[PDB]
Amino acid sequence: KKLIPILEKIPEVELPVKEITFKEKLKWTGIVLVLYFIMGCIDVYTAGAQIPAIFEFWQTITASRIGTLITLGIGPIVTAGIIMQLLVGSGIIQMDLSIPENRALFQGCQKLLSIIMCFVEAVLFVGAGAFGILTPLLAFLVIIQIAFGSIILIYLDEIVSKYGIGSGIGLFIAAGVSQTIFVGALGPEGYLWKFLNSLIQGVPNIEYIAPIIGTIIVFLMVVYAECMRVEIPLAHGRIKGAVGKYPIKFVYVSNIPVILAAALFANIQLWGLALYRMGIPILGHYEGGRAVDGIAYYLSTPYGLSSVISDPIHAIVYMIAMIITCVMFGIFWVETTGLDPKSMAKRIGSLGMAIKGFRKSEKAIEHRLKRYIPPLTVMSSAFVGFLATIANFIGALGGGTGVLLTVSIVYRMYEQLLREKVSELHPAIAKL
Amino acid sequence: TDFNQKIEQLKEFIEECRRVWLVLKKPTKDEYLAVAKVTALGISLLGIIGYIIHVPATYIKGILK
Amino acid sequence: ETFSKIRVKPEHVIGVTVAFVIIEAILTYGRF
Repeated sequence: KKLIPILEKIPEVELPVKEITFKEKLKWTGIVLVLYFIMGCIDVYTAGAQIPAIFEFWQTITASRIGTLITLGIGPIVTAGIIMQLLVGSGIIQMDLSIPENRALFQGCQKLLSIIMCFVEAVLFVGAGAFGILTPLLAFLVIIQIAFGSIILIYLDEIVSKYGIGSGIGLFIAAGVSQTIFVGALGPEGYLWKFLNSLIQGVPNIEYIAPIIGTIIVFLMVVYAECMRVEIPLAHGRIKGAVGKYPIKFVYVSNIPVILAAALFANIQLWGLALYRMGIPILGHYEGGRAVDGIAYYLSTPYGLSSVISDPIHAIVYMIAMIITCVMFGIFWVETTGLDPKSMAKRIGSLGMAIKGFRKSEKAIEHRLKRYIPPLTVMSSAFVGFLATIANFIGALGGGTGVLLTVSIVYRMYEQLLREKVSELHPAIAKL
Repeated sequence: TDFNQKIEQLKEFIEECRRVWLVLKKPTKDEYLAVAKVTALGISLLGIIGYIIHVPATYIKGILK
Repeated sequence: ETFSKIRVKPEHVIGVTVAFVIIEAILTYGRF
């Protein structure tokens, strides 16, 4: 038995088995993209035109933009997914998805929670003093809009997910970061100018061009890392001699994973401040907006403009803190979904392409996989998480880490555009 | 006792990781630049579009605030 | 697949979104 009643009440998206042309998947995606950017232009209906700065920490991983119709962004969806991976991860609620049951259970369920976390975050946001005027009346109104905007995304994700290319989330995030860059550097109060102008003014300010560099450096770094692969020689498909040489995206393995680690921290700095100016200092003493002490403090990413040396210890902890959090969701990405050997089985078996090493059988390869995975999975994340973190010390526009995900998401998005440009020819090989 | 075991094991797994972090393919300049290119090219489109929409839509919010 | 007893065609969510925009886009701005 399960929460199937209300679960069946939660709408979904009509997936046509008709012809969805590449041109259409593309054009679709684009419409989503814009409604997004657009929503990021519209402020939330609120007389208190005065808002307490911003939370320079949540926006990036959340793909949000505080003060707008998407002030909560992907934040909920991520939160939700975080819990699931937590439960269905630490065995607390052991589930063998295999059957379309558990699979659609884990999912449907999470989806719901996403709407739950949709409002929770909303309230938590205003309750964290994200706007300043807690007019119980006005406050209520705001929350409404807020979480409802995030809802639209949840459904816009669904759309892209079944009518276009790539992924909503993935997109969305890349959508935000990219913009955050092109605008921050070149827009109105753009940095490139503030620097360029500062040159003309005759008082060359290295602080105006700085952040822009930070971003190049990161991008360059993050990309290098995104190139590394673990090549797995494959066994001749009945033929003989050296053949395959299958590579694996050693970084993009722990993608969704790190998205969750960073997002965890996102819900801590939010949940701490929230449960600060609305209770007891359980997590930490914020003051000044963000946190200046407590779990919160030790778990607040240092980036923004320039790296902070004036707190070595702070660095160390964070790093290690992130690192481990990454390992975690990685492992929890194992027990669940992730690359599941059961399947990859016959997939390499149909082609009869066992690993280069040896063993051309089902149970054979199946095994060699179940085994090699976990270390891969853990190594990857541990690394990424490191990179991501260090990518923040260095600090960059859009978000060291954000840039990362983006760069990846963007490339996994290029691939998507190709696997499509081709599938648009031989109407069949939709699995090779 | 078990504690000793687990300790013995993590040392093992961790070493299994070292193995993964070894079967790694450094990129080949040309290959590298490929990614870098496409990548940026993408962040560029996406970024731009958000600009085309944002910037101006703020020139408004601002000249009517 | 999904146990969503209800089916929603994307054209709607899109239009429903064009809704949120128009409403607040005017509900807020264009004061008076």
